[PDB]
Amino acid sequence: MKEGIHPKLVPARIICGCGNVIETYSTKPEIYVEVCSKCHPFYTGQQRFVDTEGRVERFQRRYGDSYRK
Amino acid sequence: GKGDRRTRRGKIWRGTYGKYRPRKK
Amino acid sequence: PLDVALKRKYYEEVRPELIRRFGYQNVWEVPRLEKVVINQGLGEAKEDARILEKAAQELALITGQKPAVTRAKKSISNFKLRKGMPIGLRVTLRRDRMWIFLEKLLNVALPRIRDFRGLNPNSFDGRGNYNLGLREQLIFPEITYDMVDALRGMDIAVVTTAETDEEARALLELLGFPFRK
Amino acid sequence: PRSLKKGVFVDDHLLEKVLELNAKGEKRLIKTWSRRSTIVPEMVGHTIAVYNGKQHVPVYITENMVGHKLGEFAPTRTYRGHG
Amino acid sequence: ARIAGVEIPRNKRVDVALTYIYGIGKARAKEALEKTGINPATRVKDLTEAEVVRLREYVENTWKLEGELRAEVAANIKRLMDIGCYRGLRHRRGLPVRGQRTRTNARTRKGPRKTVAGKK
RNA sequence: CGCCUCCUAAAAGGUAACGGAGGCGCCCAAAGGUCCCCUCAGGCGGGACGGAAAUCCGCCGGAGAGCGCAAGGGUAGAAGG
RNA sequence: GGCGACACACGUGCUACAAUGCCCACUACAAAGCGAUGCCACCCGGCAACGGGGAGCUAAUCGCAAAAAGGUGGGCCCAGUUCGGAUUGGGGUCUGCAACCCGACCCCAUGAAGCCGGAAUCGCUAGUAAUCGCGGAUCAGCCAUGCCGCGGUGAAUACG
Ligand SMILES: [Mg+2]
Ligand SMILES: [Mg+2]
Ligand SMILES: [Mg+2]
Ligand SMILES: [Mg+2]
Ligand SMILES: [Mg+2]
Ligand SMILES: [Mg+2]
Ligand SMILES: [Mg+2]
Ligand SMILES: [Mg+2]
Ligand SMILES: [Zn+2]
Repeated sequence: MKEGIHPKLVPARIICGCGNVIETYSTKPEIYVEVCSKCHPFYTGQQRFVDTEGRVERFQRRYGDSYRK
Repeated sequence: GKGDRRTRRGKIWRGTYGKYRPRKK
Repeated sequence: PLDVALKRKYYEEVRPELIRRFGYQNVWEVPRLEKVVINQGLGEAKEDARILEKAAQELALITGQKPAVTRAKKSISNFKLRKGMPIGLRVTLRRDRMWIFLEKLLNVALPRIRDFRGLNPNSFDGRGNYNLGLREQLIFPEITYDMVDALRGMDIAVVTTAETDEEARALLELLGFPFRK
Repeated sequence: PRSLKKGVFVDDHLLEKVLELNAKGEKRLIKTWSRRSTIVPEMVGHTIAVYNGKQHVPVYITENMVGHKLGEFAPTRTYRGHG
Repeated sequence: ARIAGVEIPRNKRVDVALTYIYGIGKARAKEALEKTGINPATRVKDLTEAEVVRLREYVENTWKLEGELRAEVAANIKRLMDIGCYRGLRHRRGLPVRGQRTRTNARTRKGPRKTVAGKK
């Protein structure tokens, strides 16, 4: 490349919120992070993350069918 | 906060009770 | 030569799977990931060359190699841009420096896009290549939020030796790109 | 709103006709002078006309409109712009 | 800390710094600190990182916020749209909804006073 | 009213009219010498702030770009960058 | 259905623009009125509106009813910032046959404009100005920040 102007690439170990140790060579020797390829909800299964709701309960608001038959 | 529903004297001004001004001694 | 993970992940996961799915008969008929390009287009640097050096330092911090300017080729009346006036900052990525950047991107930076609903799989040119753009630079773990100044973001051009769009689709998906279905 | 200790749709005027037309099919238009009708989810797929003060507005029904009343789909005021 | 997606709090006393999160107020933050077991009166300069991780795996999981509370509210507005609903048409014309006086000032909802030529 | 470019100009040169159309009376120490390197304008798709074109990515494009300035000749196997 | 419509304009009021300030926990100090189709002590359930029981009261003996500012302690560190709440979504309480174009409340989260207001203009000469809360009328409920009374702390100035 060109010498003296380009940065140097050092071993970089990224620690995650779940404790994942990511194994790269980069421009800072130890990295803190808060996500990885596993904690992001789109990556792995999506596991009814926060919703458990098909919609708001439009056709499900009945809460007891109480009328005259 | 005489109009704020989530402070003390807003509940005192309208005379309504709840979390932010309960009546208990 | 280096023990970068996505290169070996390519060779042992995505390289035979693309032979299996499409029926390749030569080892170089597989799609190959070469010449990742970043142009970080700073059209807001018409009046200032001092933001350009900080953006060059940040780009050299996140990819390991220092970008070049892009000189304007053609002046316009609406947007000042006379002859020169450097308002761009282009860097291309090769030879284990695209791979560490793709590790950074796919594992850290893309989950730090806000709500990150997926990608656009319709963003294919027709001849095996792909382009995407980033909004903020704080998604990369090398950007520190206390050495930052401004809301400077990115356009990434990734090139593949694939002939069609469906080949690069399966190469990007299996190597770790989070497209929408 | 209506208290959840009690029910909803206290109008036996409209319930009889909509349940008879549910059991019969043949999705015929019914004209009702009752905006206080909170729409039962059995009313999905019927042409209901609500009288808003001058005229009836024909209201097609799909699955999404349940807790809304029928006057929430019946405008009683026409403005058309300041100028 | 680096807790609510990428929009972060810092700087002096989490018990009001959690209130800056879109979807985390004061009493919800009090519930979050009561179940986690952390000091309200401590500050975010000086705390254990395990407290941070436990606060994260509390708050970004047990409620919805970050970049989808805005999506839920916008989808609820579009739910009110497109059908002929009254409050959706009030949201359409830029007009207030919850039984308001619009003869005089509704300029919270309407915008600035668009002062007109005012005949007679 | 002097000079330059095309036509009138009848395929060498030349050729008039108060004939048809345009300019020039400057500039460049880099817009010169040499050496080395690069090839345009557009069109089709793709891409944060980018819209018909601020910058980039892939394909087609023998010269329609450019060559300071009017026009002509010429030119990418360079005189262009 | 309308008197609540709204691109605007005017008058009268409420809440603020903060540190003589805000929030939280505890602790005091009144006056004037109201109520057996009602006022509800006190328990249980709910973070809460409130609900289920049920004592008392024809009421200077019962209840409304905590009065607030005040006082003690702690937190906020002056930044559109736990000042300020507009506005908006969801979930609930009471009334009324019915609360959507038209209610009042409770909870969550959004949390705006406003960091002292141009020409001008208003009230006040002693408990008066200012500030703070309470009760009545109507009223099934209530848009009551309106009106009428009640009391707590308590200025400044008036050469002419
Ligand atoms: Mg070397
Ligand atoms: Mg928030
Ligand atoms: Mg000749
Ligand atoms: Mg001749
Ligand atoms: Mg001339
Ligand atoms: Mg394009
Ligand atoms: Mg020329
Ligand atoms: Mg009126
Ligand atoms: Zn993780």
